[PDB]
Amino acid sequence: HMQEPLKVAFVYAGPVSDAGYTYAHDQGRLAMEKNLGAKVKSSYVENVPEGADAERVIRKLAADGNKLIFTTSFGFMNPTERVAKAFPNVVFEHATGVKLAKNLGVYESRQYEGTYLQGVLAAKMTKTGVIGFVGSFPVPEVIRNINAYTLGAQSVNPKIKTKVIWVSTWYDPAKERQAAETLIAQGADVLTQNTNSPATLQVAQEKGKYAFGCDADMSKFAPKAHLTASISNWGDFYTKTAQAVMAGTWKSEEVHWGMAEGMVKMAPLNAAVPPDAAKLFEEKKAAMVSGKIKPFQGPLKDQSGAVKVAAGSDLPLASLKGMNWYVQGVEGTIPK
Ligand SMILES: Nc1nc2[nH]cnc2c(=O)[nH]1
Ligand code: EMC
Repeated sequence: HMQEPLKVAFVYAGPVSDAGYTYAHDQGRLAMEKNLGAKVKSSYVENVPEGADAERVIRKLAADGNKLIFTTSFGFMNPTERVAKAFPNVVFEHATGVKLAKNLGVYESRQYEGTYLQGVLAAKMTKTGVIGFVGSFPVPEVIRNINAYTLGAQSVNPKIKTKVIWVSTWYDPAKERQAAETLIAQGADVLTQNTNSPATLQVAQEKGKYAFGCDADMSKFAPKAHLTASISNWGDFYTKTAQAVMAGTWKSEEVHWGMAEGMVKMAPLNAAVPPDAAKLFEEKKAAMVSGKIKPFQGPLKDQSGAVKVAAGSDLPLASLKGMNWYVQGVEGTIPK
């Protein structure tokens, strides 16, 4: 019945005060601490850059006696794989990665389920017929979200166009704000983002447009603009993983949880959403949870007109994992 506390560390690419992505991972850590109490001792490091700095931070946490380390950014993938080889008695969990080892697992959300529902609402609320996406880097997570936003919108209005702008960072509130201003200048009036700040929401509110929270309810930053949010609940996953390491049941695997598992939840609808739109949103949400609809159910074509998925089929897990193609109706912004 007696066992020393499990030392668990979290490595963040951003600040806990982003009120988005890192905030939600850190709420997951705090949920793990509440659920497991004295059986776990957690620590975290914020604002860890990619490459040599990340490797040095992850090594130091492994050297300090942490037995379970979560690296919560795509950009920590190669540093995590190198430190895992050097620390074969430490369990490593890497968010959104594709590299596994005996002591390295990977985990991610199916947030694109929520992004699909956002696109349904964006189609109902847009006046220009142009929706906007602030992207970080063209990795499969982000391209799945761009496509899911577009397909969700197209389920309501097949003529919808999605304009994408890239900021080449996950988190920079000044760059995110400039990117949101550019999308609105180029005719987008309902915005979503894969970056980590509420900057896009604040710009939407200032310009009288709409946007969506990402990873947390961001309505306090922009009560008029915030239609809803795709909330990320990491707490149950972090709890289960820490429990597995303590109990000796942990094994390397690829974990993907969505709305059915409670990792992805939608915030309440803005009062501006009319009853016809709200009703459709609740019906599609129920269908998403039950698996009666899937964001990448066929038929799908890419932007060259190639068939990716036939009607009555679903996109295979391999194509989801490596997604680097766009559906018809996705375009870039004019640069400068
Ligand atoms: N959404 C998202 N935000 C991040 N911020 C830093 N790394 C990531 C990542 O992998 N995904
Ligand atoms: C739109 C993906 Hg946070």
